[PDB]
Amino acid sequence: VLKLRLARFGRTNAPFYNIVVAHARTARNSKPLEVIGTYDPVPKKDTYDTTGKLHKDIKLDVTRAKYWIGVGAQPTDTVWRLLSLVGILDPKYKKPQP
Amino acid sequence: WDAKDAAKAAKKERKVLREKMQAAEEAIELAERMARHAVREIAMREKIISLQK
Amino acid sequence: GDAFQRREKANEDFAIRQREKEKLLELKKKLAEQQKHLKTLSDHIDEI
Amino acid sequence: AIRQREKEKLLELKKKLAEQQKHLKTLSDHIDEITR
RNA sequence: AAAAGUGGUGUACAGGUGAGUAUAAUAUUUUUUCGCUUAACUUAAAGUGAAGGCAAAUCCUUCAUAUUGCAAAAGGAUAUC
Ligand SMILES: [K+]
Ligand SMILES: [K+]
Ligand SMILES: [Mg+2]
Ligand SMILES: [Mg+2]
Ligand SMILES: [Mg+2]
Repeated sequence: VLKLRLARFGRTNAPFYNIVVAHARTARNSKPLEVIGTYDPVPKKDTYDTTGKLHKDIKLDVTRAKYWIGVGAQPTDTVWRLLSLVGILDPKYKKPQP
Repeated sequence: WDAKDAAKAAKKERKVLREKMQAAEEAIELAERMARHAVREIAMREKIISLQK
Repeated sequence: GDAFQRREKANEDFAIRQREKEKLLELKKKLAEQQKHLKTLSDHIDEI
Repeated sequence: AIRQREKEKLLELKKKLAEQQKHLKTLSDHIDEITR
């Protein structure tokens, strides 16, 4: 089963992720089939922006990710939430309004 | 090269015949079983129908 | 005339005659298919 | 040598295939007879 | 309602070690041409009937039906009136 998931890298208290295409039953950090992108969870801040707004840097090869979702790849919950923001899949969870 | 094509083509003709004949002689046996089983069933089914006039 | 007479006249002779004939119709169907299959093989042999 | 043996063999199958189709027909119409 | 089980899937992944092992091999790269795939993933179609054994079953055994003729299946659950 191919999966679009994250490979935890970095150092202690400095997480960094690789968006990868790997078989489900393999080691988390083993060499995958492809590296589709990267994901940094800690939000950053523009250098000369004093407004206080934060952002998150995410590099993603949308063209390569769409092909794997088209052939039957199963993204994890975290990668699903990311792919839903860019506008590829529908969200799995939503804030209840009532 | 023509000898290989001619020799190979003839090999296929020998197979289609051996396959058709094998399948033919098989349907005959399967057809005879339908006969022995039909004459018995027909003889047994027409008897009942003959007692309901 | 009455319910008992009309109900007694009716019997399984019709139902029996129907079931038996129906089984023979499907039997002839199996023979028709087998007879047909033999024709599809007869025309192929003399063809080749 | 071998052709004469295979040609006649085909006639046998063509003959048997004709007989079987005749029996299955002799029974088909027979079923129709009692079906009337 | 609990406690043991029966069955399904998973324990073929992850994790650990370097004892043994002395090699050219049906090894491997490029181009051309291909084949196989009965579990899981993705899309779709069709079919999901009948008995017996164990306390019972989606367990085991077996049958009908499934282009021709060989060849399959298993049931469980929730609403509406
Ligand atoms: K292992
Ligand atoms: K060693
Ligand atoms: Mg009677
Ligand atoms: Mg080592
Ligand atoms: Mg059923």
